[PDB]
Amino acid sequence: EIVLTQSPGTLSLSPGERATLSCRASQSVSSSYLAWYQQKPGQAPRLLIYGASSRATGFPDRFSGSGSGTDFTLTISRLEPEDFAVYYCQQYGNSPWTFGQGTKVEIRRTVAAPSVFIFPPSDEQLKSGTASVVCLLNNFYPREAKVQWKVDNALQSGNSQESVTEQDSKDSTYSLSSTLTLSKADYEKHKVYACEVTHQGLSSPVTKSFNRG
Amino acid sequence: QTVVTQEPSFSVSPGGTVTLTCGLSSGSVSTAYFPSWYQQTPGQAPRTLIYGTNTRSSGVPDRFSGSILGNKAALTITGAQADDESDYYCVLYMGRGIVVFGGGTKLTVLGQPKAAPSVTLFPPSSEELQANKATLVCLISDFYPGAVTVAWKADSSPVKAGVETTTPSKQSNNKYAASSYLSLTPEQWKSHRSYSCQVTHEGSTVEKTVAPTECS
Amino acid sequence: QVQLVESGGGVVQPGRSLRLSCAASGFTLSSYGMHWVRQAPGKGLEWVAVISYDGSNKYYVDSVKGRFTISRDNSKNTLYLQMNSLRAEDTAVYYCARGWAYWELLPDYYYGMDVWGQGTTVTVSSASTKGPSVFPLAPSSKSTSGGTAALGCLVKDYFPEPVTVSWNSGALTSGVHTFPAVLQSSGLYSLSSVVTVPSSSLGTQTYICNVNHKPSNTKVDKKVEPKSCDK
Amino acid sequence: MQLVQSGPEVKKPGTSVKVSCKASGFTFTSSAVQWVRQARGQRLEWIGWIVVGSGNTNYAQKFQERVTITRDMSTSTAYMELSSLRSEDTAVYYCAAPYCSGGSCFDGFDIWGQGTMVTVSSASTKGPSVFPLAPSTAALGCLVKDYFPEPVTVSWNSGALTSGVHTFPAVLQSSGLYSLSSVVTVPSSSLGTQTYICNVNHKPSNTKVDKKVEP
Amino acid sequence: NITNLCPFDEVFNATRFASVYAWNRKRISNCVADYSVLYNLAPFFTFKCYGVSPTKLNDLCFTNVYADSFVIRGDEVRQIAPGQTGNIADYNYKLPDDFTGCVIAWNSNKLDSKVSGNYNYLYRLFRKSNLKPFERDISTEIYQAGNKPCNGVAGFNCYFPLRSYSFRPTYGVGHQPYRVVVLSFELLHAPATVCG
Ligand SMILES: *[C@@H]1O[C@H](CO)[C@@H](O)[C@H](O)[C@H]1NC(C)=O
Repeated sequence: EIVLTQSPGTLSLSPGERATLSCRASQSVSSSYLAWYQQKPGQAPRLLIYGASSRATGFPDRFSGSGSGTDFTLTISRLEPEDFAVYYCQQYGNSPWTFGQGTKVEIRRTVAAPSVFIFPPSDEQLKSGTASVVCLLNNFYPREAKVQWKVDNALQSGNSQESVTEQDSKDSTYSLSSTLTLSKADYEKHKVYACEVTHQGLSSPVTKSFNRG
Repeated sequence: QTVVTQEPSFSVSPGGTVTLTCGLSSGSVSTAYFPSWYQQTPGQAPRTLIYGTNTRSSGVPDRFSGSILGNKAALTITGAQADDESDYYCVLYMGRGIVVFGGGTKLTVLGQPKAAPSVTLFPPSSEELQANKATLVCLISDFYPGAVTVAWKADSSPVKAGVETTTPSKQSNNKYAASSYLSLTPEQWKSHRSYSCQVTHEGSTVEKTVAPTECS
Repeated sequence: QVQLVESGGGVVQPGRSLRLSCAASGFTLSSYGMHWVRQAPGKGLEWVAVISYDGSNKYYVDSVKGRFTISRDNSKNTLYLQMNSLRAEDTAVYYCARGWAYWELLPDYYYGMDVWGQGTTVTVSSASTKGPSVFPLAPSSKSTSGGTAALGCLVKDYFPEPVTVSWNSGALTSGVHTFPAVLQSSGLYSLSSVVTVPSSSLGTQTYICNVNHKPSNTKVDKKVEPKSCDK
Repeated sequence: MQLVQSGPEVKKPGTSVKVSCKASGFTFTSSAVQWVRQARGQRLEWIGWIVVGSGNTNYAQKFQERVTITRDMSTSTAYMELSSLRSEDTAVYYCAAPYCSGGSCFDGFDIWGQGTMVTVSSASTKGPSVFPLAPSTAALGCLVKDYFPEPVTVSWNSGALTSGVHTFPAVLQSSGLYSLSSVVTVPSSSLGTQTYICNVNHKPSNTKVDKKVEP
Repeated sequence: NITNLCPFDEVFNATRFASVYAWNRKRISNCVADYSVLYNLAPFFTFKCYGVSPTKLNDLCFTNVYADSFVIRGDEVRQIAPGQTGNIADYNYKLPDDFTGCVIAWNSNKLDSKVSGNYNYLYRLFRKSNLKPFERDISTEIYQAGNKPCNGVAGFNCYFPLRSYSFRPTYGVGHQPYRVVVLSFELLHAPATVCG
């Protein structure tokens, strides 16, 4: 019933595209028992094409597609800018009416170097909430992100908080940060800190925190 | 085409209360479909149990009740009794000439414990061998329950050709009995040094063997 | 007493035709609708045909459309089922059932059946009718390691069911097991009748098994002797 | 054309739940309604379907029990019943229904809802702890911990200056709490002139926190 | 003169009744009608008429009459009336605006309801039309919302109607089964039938 697992995953494209969206089917689902929903972050998904048959009541033209009883496909050509968001496969006819996974779209841009900087914690941590080190980056292109640390005589990854934002309206650019919370009451066993991030075009940077206290 | 789904089989100790369910794979079941429940003993005619989804047939004991649970027709039985073990069937109605039954459910009451099976094997007779035809008969008797598996070995090698099985049938002693027939030619019956029938019943494995030298 | 008699069952060659008859005692068929429902060994019940109380409409299942007919006779209170273009899958036992009446006015797509008769069996078989084959079944000399030993008669390659087996002209009844026959690859039947007797009885009593087949009108008597593997 | 849901809920983990969908702009004498589940950055899950011809429904394999829906033909609304949902169900519920008028109508679900905020936690709504970030051409910002899941807005003393604002989302912590931040880089080497702010407001319990940032 | 009367007790005192959709349509002819005995019934008794004073009928000599009756859930006994909207009105039974005659309603609480609840009465739900008053409609096909050919699968938008009632043994008068009979006799007096 649920083997949908659409083939397109992470793909980036500039205007002038040949995008193909394809739902797989566990069984031969009858026509007009399919749906494709367009969700935009912050609001409910919208209904555009139902059953690979026809477009919605009022919506942009020039994109529509009909698929087979198991491989349901549609085409996207020369997209207008705001049609960059997730899609969803929706199934009818068979109970339970399970749903799809989701497909994301974006645009190429460069990655080189987001995070040549670092911020040590403030001295008020002696009576503040919790000893957390902030390690920021700006303008990182891909979704994937590997961040590593080197604490003074401490190798533990049980707790680590990282926050990522979405693409930028002006430039379609991602950006994230790591707010690593660690032991606060001690403040003695951990003196040397590091927040290293690696990218193919970034090589091996250096992040040497000044000794605290 | 609509198909009605039912559980294969339940087994419950006497005196308990059990629920039997009949469901629809294509949607919800409403009282408009008018569920009905019937029971059948093999080799006999079925008897009316429940119609109207809450009304018992004439003479039916009050120990059986019918209702609807979610989208499934439900039969509740209180005080399990030995005679109640039987096949049970649901009947559902589609308008004007389409009435469908479920998959059936065999209800069994947990009464007598395991019964030791009895194995008896017969090699082909001399007259039958003279008729250029060979058949070995491995019969099993007095086994309970009927869940049984059979296998045949010749010179410790599995054999699947010429084998025919008989469905277990309940005997007068409240037990089951059946047999297996191995059809082979006299030449290949002489080919192997030994022939064995093996029976598996509730995890119990019994081997029984004869050899051509015994019939020489 | 409300009773239904079904007749006409038997074994027929494929593609032929027959008329199954149902007689009703206790009431008049004109006041009720009738059901024919079949059940195959090893299978579940399957709905076949019905007729309403007025004879206005007739419904069937998709598998049987255009090949069989149902009819009823109010004068003599009879129910006829015409079987045409028979095929092997229809071998089963059929039952005639009686349901609610216009006497009790209930909504349409009538609720069906309350009680039925014994039914009758039909077998669409292409096999020919020929007499049984009878052989003895003597336990091995190494198969007598207990106080009781089993000896019998094996009947095979006969048509059709049923066949009667007796021991010593019915003088022996205790310890007799007549396992049901099964259909083989050839479409024939075979079974074995086995009786258990104690070790002292071997060589002291003469045992004979009698096999009788009505359709072939064949009667055979066969002696049973435990093979003495001497020298 | 108009579909209205309930308001936000900060509710204790484990009694019950009320949720509502009221519809308008079409003939609600015969239609269908759909209920789904959606969490932030998470899969979309099916819950149930109804609508007003007959009480009828089915449920997913994870939700046959402990889930009920009430028709409530009056006022063109329908309700749904920790129900008995575990703590890991801080998700958006939404509403769905097709447009119908006369009996023959569309197949898809075009009318949709807006979302509801249901939150189960320790239930301690207090003024979030707000902390500055002194700068080391440069950058600096504001941090907030013990930062309750209500949408908290941080300004920059002018309701403007969106030239590098970084409003980061919220994630679960060990204590089950939520922390965020907002950091901006300075346009040029002018750290010794002009000052910015960490104005933060809390609307349900109206608490306003104000402070300077300076190295 | 003649001592022969119209057979009416067999209808009013009937072995069983009809269903919500569909009905018996009984014909009476060549007899005298005395509805005075009709006054003898349960105190819960609704007898409201149009076209004639309720008592001045026995002296009349109008044409044939038709008989039909059935049972309805409690509240909407007002909903059945000449020419006003309603789901049962526009889907099961409509009455002409210029109708002459009347209906009789009363309670049947103890005769019908069972402790577990009797499920024997049911009515259509998704008719894609508004049937005229007094035309037969019996059917069992599953309703389709149109659009695409559901093709007898009973899936989405292709619904089987009806949804039979509950008839709980105890309940409020709103959802309490009420027995109603709709009486309709014609006019123009030329095929004079019953009279008095
Ligand atoms: C039905 O029978 C009862 C029992 O005698 C009687 O009292 C009642 O009047 C009858 N109904 C009518 C309409 O006459």
